[PDB]
Amino acid sequence: VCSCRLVFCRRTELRVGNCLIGGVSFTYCCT
Repeated sequence: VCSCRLVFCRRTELRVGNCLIGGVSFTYCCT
């Protein structure tokens, strides 16, 4: 399960990529 996060991935997640939403960049984090 994955989410776009504004700063860091949660401890239980790994960084899989990035998101771009409304001009703002996110880290894409998956459990």
